[PDB]
Amino acid sequence: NFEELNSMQRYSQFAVFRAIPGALGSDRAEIVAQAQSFFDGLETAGKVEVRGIYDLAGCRAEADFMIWWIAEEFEEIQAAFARFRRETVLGQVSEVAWLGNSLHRPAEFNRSHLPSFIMGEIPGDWITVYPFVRSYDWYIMDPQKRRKILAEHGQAARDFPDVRANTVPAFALGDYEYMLAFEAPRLDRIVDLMHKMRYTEARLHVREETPFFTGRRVSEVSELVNVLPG
Amino acid sequence: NFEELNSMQRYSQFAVFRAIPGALGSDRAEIVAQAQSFFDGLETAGKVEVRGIYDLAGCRAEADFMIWWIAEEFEEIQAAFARFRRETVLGQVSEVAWLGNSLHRPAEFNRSHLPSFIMGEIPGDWITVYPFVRSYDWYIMDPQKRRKILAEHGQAARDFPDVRANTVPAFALGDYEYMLAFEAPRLDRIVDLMHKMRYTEARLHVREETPFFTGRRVSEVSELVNVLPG
Amino acid sequence: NFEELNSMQRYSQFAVFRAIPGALGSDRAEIVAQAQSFFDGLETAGKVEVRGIYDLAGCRAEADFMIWWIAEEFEEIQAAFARFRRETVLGQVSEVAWLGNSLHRPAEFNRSHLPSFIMGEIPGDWITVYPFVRSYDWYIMDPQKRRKILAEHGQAARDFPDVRANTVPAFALGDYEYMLAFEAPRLDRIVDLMHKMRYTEARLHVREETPFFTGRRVSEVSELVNVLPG
Amino acid sequence: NFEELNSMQRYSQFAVFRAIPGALGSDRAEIVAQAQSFFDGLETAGKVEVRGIYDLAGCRAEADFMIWWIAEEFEEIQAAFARFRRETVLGQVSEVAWLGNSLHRPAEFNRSHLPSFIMGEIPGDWITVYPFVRSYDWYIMDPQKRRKILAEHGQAARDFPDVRANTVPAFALGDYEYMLAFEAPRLDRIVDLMHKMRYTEARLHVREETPFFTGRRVSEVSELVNVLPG
Amino acid sequence: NFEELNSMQRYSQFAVFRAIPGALGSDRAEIVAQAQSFFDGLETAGKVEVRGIYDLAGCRAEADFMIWWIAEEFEEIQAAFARFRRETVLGQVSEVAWLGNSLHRPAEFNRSHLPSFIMGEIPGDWITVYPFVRSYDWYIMDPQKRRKILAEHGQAARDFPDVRANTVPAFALGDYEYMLAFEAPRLDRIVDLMHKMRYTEARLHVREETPFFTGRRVSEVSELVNVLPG
Ligand code: FEC
Ligand code: FEC
Ligand code: FEC
Ligand code: FEC
Ligand code: FEC
Repeated sequence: NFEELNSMQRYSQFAVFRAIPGALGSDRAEIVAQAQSFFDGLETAGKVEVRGIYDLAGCRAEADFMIWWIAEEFEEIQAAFARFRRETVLGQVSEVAWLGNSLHRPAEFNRSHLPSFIMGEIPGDWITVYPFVRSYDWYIMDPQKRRKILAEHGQAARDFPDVRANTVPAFALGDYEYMLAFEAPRLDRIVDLMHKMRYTEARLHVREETPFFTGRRVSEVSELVNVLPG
Repeated sequence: NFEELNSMQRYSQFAVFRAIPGALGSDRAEIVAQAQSFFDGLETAGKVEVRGIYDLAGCRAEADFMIWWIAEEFEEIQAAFARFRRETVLGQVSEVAWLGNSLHRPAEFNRSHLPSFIMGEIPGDWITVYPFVRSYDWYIMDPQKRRKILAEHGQAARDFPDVRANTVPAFALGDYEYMLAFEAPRLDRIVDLMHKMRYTEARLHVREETPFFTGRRVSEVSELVNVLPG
Repeated sequence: NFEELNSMQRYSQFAVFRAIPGALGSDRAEIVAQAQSFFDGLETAGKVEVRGIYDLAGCRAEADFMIWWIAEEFEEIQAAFARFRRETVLGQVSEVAWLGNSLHRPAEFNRSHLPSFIMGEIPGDWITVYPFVRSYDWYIMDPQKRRKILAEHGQAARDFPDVRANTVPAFALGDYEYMLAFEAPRLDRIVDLMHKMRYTEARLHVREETPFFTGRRVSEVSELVNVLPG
Repeated sequence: NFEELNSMQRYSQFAVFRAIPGALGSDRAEIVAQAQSFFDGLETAGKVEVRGIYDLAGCRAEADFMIWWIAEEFEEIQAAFARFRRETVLGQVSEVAWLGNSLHRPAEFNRSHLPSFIMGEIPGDWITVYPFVRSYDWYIMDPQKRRKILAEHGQAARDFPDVRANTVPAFALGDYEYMLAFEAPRLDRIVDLMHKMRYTEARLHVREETPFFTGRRVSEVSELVNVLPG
Repeated sequence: NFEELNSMQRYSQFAVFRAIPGALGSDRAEIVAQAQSFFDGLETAGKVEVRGIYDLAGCRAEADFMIWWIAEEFEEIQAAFARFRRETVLGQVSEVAWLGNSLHRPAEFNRSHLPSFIMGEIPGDWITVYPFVRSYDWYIMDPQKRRKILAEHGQAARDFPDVRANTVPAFALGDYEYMLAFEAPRLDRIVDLMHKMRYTEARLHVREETPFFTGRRVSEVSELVNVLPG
């Protein structure tokens, strides 16, 4: 099944939204009821798996919450994404802020490196996601040297096994090359990990890694809706 | 044929639009029939060729659908684009997000390399479109050096003959040097072509290649109007 | 007369406007008349010369049409510019998208390179306008090296005598160094010229050259107002 | 006690807000009371410490005031932030401009350097806040060279002991690597510190340090509320 | 007195506003009366010196007029800037586009160089304003090499004594290092000065110098308010 985990087809999308001030109002029970119904429908249809919903309040301006859903076919995420904005009031009073799309593929050298979500691990309580673009010369570099740099890079994170990684290619799914998501039970551990990873030779082959989206996984839509601005 | 295909004048435009939340309303039957009537007119007139309409739902924020159409004269694309915005409710309740214009020309060295749309090939079910800007030294470079880089570049895509390429100059038709479009029966094949094309010396002569637009070709206007947000 | 031309004082402005969807409507005859009446008063006063009005439909998002007008003193352009927005409906229902200002000066080495509008040449049916910023090391370069670079640059355009050039300084009149406009009877002639001009050593001393505005010169106001979105 | 401060966990957020014209109005006695009462709540709950509220009028377009508050847990900053926008009129008539989050950590080589707020010092009357991002080769630089570079960096600031420094890591809490705040009783001593600090080898390892936020600490909510635009 | 001129403390701000179409209207007589009254109160108060009001119509999109005022303390500019926005109808129907703040300081090597406003010279009828940022290596450069580079810089400007300079530090007051303003009786003399300064070695140590704001000093508020779009 290790071969099946590498040959698996899974599209992953991070859908970031911002709240429109003055749109939600103070009465939100129907919005909550209609929204939880939509997600109940996704779950029983068995096609789009919602890994988490995250309260992004306080991370950045122009972003409030985010959905992380996965599916075998991208056209499934298109329809769920479209139906959310079209047939739910929460989707009609939310603006789309940023979309991070990716597709699982095996690693170039160490095929034991698999995304946390590919392996069915339990999602972390805290998350940070952001895109990634490598240097222009990265992929044509001597494969022996690139393999050496990626080994020092994996070895530099040995002290953070509580932080689960998700590196997923994103070519042609947007303006980026990879899509990154890191889950942990505590935010301060993610911060510490990013700091340590700066001490690697791979940092000399980086072109872009913004924007960042950092938030807490909520247990149910009501926990998130009731927080948003009015 | 290959000389007349190289010599023919064809302009090509990718018209990307963004839905205005709240403008479409829930009753769209008349809006669909009117839009279909507009496209049927273009066909019978036989001046502007619509290669495809694409649902971009979930690709990026601030974009929803796209029109790809072609004409021998550019002012006929101007008139169809302006008429679409002016005389159809769909175009009235849509916002222009981005325009990618190009004009067909023969390749520098290999004159058997022609866009898939120039060769009359059936359009693919999935598409990614993005503009392109080479490095400043690309064209003044030793011509035989460029020749060699483009040949290796071409060989790196030998295993993706199901992905059909459209590389069209765009000088002075916008902010870009080339308009790129790649169509295929499956989206995953485009992601993997882009990933493979990173292993080329030509990646050292790239200045810009965003924004990306990726979507699914719809069989009819109605299929698209229905997924858009109200 | 030749040194008389190099000594002239002329300011040139490209005023690009963007239509406000929903602000115009379908009864545009009076709007067209007040607009025509305004441009008649300018020519009557004989201080501001309108070289052409241009339909940019389909060129880029957030731009619809452009005015090119010239005057000996810049304050006369400010007046015509502010009166157009203040005292004509077409100006009250349009947004300023971009302004490109310049002031004619003689060339550094070749005093017989003069802008087309300074030579009084008939304006072209198709135009492309964009700003220009040279590399930081351009002007402190050896004058003889820079002189040779400009001479080879000029020679690369020998085969496009139907494309007339306006290369005008713009220092301190905005964010750029030069303002460029290229007039031709056919758009493809402008595209082919720019592609050819890439094969010059002058491309290694370039810092900026966007945004581009390309369009067709209209015979009369009505021709433009009837294309815009209602 | 320095060992206990280094090991302290403290989250810090700068919440920059911009006023909405025509939203606040002329009568504000009730907004200042509801607002003053909100901050009174945080005081009792003893979870979120407001280090200062700053009047940013005149610093930059699209920013008017700022809140600097600290919490042991970032979830507490999330709730406080979300409650302000949701449960006070001041937060409902303002929009979020920019957010600067950080987490206090011990320094690399000199463990006696601690943020001025970790030291419990008194907030300066004037402040400048801005993010920071080092060069890509900074942390993988030979540690002795970095130690020395930061030593010179420290000696170069001996002239300004009256400006208190807060340098806090910000990895994964946004688009930046560090969050910087500099507190002083006079604004001009901050300006001179930035000017003097330009003369350091550290400046050769900088990638980004904008946007800046500079303003005056207010002694109570009323005075800030009353300078804002109606 | 020159030593007092180098030791004098003076804050300078360029406050750029943007008219709101539809917000001014036609009957602007009480508007101008109220704005002239506010500026007259400023002169009587004697703390904030208005150096000029500038008509920026036609320079750039999204900018219409500019105020240049000076004060010994920056708190007094905050007060007038806020009071203008909050209490004068003009400030209420204008948007803040950009703010340029600086603080007068002595020159590094030649203390005879002083801004034109610090010496009390009559303001010029035309102006160009823009921020400036030097290269990262500029201040750590060998002082004698920077002394020589600045001396040649100054000598390049000798052909333009009619163009008066105001180069003022802007560290910590925004996103820039210097705030530049050049006043002259003719606009074409400002363009020719910029063009000539390009022939200097200091140009190899530049990072940012945009945006520009170029306009005409008006005699009285009335002269400007009548130009604005309704
Ligand atoms: C964080 C973070 C970034 C982005 C920040 C940065 O650039 O430092 C980051 C960047 C990337 C990027 C691109 C890739 C894509 C590969 C490439 O071709 O560039 C990429 C891919 C890989 N990462 Fe990665 N990462 N990464 C971790 C976290 C981060 N990683 C942690 C933790 C571990 C260690 C734990 C684990 O293996 O599960 C780890 C290891 C790997 C391995 C396997 C290592 C091995 O071969 O031994 C592969 C493959
Ligand atoms: C994808 C993709 C990109 C953008 C990504 C990248 O930059 O790597 C991409 C980039 C460019 C760019 C610019 C140009 C413009 C020419 C230049 O001066 O740069 C450009 C133009 C050409 N491409 Fe290109 N491409 N490209 C393919 C797909 C992609 N291509 C595939 C597939 C094939 C192979 C199959 C085909 O012939 O159709 C292929 C080959 C060519 C040939 C013919 C080479 C030959 O002599 O063999 C020419 C000419
Ligand atoms: C197109 C185009 C650009 C921008 C695109 C590019 O960078 O390739 C372009 C860029 C620039 C720029 C800056 C300048 C300003 C000079 C400098 O100091 O940078 C600038 C100025 C000059 N151009 Fe220029 N151009 N340019 C033509 C078209 C383009 N030109 C064509 C055509 C001809 C030849 C036809 C004619 O003169 O009628 C031509 C010749 C000149 C001459 C005369 C040289 C001579 O022959 O000795 C001068 C001076
Ligand atoms: C202002 C300013 C900047 C941003 C501008 C710049 O780039 O110059 C600035 C930049 C940074 C940055 C990143 C860091 C993060 C460390 C690193 O890995 O880069 C960073 C961190 C440190 N700074 Fe820093 N600064 N800084 C001061 C003010 C500024 N500082 C003043 C004042 C003093 C001296 C007074 C004091 O706080 O005790 C001072 C000293 C330190 C020390 C302790 C020095 C020592 O070991 O000798 C550390 C650690
Ligand atoms: C215009 C213009 C720019 C921006 C364009 C450019 O980058 O070339 C411009 C750029 C800068 C910049 C930064 C600084 C800040 C100092 C530094 O470290 O960069 C800066 C500061 C100085 N400027 Fe400057 N300028 N500048 C003039 C106009 C311009 N200047 C004119 C005119 C004169 C001629 C003096 C006169 O008024 O009598 C002149 C001379 C000086 C002197 C005096 C040097 C001396 O000792 O001889 C100092 C100090």
